[PDB]
Amino acid sequence: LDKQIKEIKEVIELPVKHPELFEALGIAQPKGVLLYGPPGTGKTLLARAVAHHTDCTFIRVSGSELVQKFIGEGARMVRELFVMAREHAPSIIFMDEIDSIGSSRLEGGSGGDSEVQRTMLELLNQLDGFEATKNIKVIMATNRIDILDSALLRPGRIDRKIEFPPPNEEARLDILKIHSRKMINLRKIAELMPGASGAEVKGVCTEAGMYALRERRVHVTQEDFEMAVAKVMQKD
Amino acid sequence: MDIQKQEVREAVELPLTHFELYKQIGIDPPRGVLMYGPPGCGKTMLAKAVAHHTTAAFIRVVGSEFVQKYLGEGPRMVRDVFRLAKENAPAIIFIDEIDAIATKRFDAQTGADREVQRILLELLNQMDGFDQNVNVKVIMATNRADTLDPALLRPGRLDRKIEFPLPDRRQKRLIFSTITSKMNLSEEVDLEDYVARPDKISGADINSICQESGMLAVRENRYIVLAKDFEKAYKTV
Amino acid sequence: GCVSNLMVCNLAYSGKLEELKESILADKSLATRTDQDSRTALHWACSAGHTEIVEFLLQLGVPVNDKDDAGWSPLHIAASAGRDEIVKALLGKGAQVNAVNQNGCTPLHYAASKNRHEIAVMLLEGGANPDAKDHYEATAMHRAAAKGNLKMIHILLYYKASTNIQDTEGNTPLHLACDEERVEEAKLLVSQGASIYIENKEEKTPLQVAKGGLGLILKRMVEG
Repeated sequence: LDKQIKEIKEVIELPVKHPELFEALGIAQPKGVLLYGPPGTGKTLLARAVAHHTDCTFIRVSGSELVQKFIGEGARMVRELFVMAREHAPSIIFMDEIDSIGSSRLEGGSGGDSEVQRTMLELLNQLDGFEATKNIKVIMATNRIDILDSALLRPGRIDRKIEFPPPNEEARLDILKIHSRKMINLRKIAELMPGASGAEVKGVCTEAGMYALRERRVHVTQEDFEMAVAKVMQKD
Repeated sequence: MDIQKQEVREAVELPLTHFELYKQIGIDPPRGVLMYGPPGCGKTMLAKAVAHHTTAAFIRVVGSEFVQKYLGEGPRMVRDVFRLAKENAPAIIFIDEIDAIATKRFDAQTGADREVQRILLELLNQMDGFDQNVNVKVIMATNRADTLDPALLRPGRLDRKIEFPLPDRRQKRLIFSTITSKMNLSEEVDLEDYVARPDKISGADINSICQESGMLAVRENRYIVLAKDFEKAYKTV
Repeated sequence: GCVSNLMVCNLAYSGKLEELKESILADKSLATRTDQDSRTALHWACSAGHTEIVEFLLQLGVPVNDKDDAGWSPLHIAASAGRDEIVKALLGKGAQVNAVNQNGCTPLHYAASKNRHEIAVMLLEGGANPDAKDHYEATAMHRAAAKGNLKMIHILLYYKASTNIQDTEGNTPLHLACDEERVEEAKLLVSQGASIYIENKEEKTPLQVAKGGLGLILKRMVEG
């Protein structure tokens, strides 16, 4: 995910460490970016990875079902979430539960999803309407025509467009370095296993810990990852 | 199976010694194993198998062990079992039937269940703070998962969802032989129609059904159980 | 101590040759006495699997069709127990090859399901019915195909046995063979004329029951 972090450092990391660029560059505040494509990997692990490098909290809206039955009867309830966002200024918002390929009926699904479309409309009307604190942004995630409906609801005023990048070479090396700083040669194994997702290397590590634990090796060798490649190629 | 006993094996009993492994391997294996299957009671044969294979303590608690008019003794009990788990031996906590303490409720007239589920949220934050350098292994199974709250089944808490609708024919032969090998057997006791029909009809806790057949052989009038108590124990329970 | 109330059943069970011959030669009535389980010395004698004792009881002329309260004939005892010579004696005396027990099963079900080659060949040689169905409408091919008895299914197909017996639910023996991922029984039964079109009450095809691409070679062996 090289394009997402390279294009996300100046969109999210701008009000975090270098706010002088707002005045020295004459640019505005990016209200958010919508991620469209196959929800394989990088929709939550990267939002919580960058949200973990920022040491910030994570607040969810949960506009899906079961909220009208579990939590009383249900309500709109975005201003209380904006007060919680006011208290916890560094609040990252991301839709993950409603991100499904099932919202394609366009008759009832366009309305049930159009309630969350209204939620982000009024969120962009409060954020675009006034700015009290920084680090208040929203990230969208949809797969069906509702992406084109989001483009129909974002008249090019305040929006960002980032396409889901394939697991490119650098897109795996940099995500393995960032995901490796939290914890053997990772370069050649980052070179010799192309796949379809971004966290597939992390899947190789999870599928390799049982062999580093089974063989009781002090360090994960290249043969362990070589077996884990076959394991993910048999499970996937 | 072959994945249930292997995943629960290496994810439960292998990390049950030399605690430094949890951080020597990096990503600690998830301790949350959610079993399913509402035909029978179940959730007992595997707890006994672990109770006999692994030589450690087992502090089992019915899901309503703290549902009272008071609010205390919750963090006292779970904190004492935690401190003895990381102090003496990592006892596996058996919390069955969480649906009684996981039922949705909005009204304030029943603030006792909402209060003890707010305590369940308190210990939920405790286990949120119990992911780094802690000896804890809590198995949590139930019979119905349609009414379970999304905060329990959230990733990072319960990462294993094993389904058990019916055991295969070989597991039927093993689950019948492991109980009929100790009890009185005979030639009329056969596993052919009892491997064919109980594979058609959905039924869990086969060992408990054979124990019910023991309650049908407790008369001591017939020294060896026969097909009458088996098929009768099938049609009744 | 004693596993049975009748002494002749503890003698027939414990294998006391001279004591069973002393008790029966001392009193002919003790041979055909009934117990709480409605069994005689022939049932336990064939249960233990002793040749000389069942040849003495059958020598005196004990009724071979003596059933218990359920209907367990002695041929179900020698066939289900796995004793060749005892089946040779019972068939030698004229036992019913198609006797009906409590669930209507036949000695071919228990003999074939236990992978007993000689007992199945000798029972089917005497005139057994391969298409005989129990009260559950299941034949010996459901059990033989459920436990993995490949050679038993093959020797059943030597005697021109049907392979499309519907069960009480409607599942064919191919559904029970493919249910347990038996590749050899699937290729054998389908390669010998198994009908995949016969469905059960659940409306499930043999291709959908088996997983792992086994339905692909099922339909491949059906078209080919």
